[PDB]
Amino acid sequence: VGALTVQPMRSIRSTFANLANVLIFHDVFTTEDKPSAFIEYHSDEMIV
Amino acid sequence: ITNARTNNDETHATGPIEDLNSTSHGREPEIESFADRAELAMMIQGMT
Repeated sequence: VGALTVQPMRSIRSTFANLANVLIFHDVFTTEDKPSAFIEYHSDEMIV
Repeated sequence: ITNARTNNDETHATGPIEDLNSTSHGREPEIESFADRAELAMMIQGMT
């Protein structure tokens, strides 16, 4: 009489854990926001 | 009309250029030249 509720239920799922471990992969490079170009305009005028 | 016996500066023509044909502006500087001295004085020497 207890079981079979209206909310979904699970399976059996026995418990041994079978040697679990985690590897973590990092790459190298990063970001930045301002363009910071290579070549840029620069100006000058002829009238004082 | 007013006068001035002044010859050590200009201090009398002032304004902004508005066109490459403008004729009433202030004064802008000029190319920075050098000595170029060679008098004409009856057997002056080389200095080459």
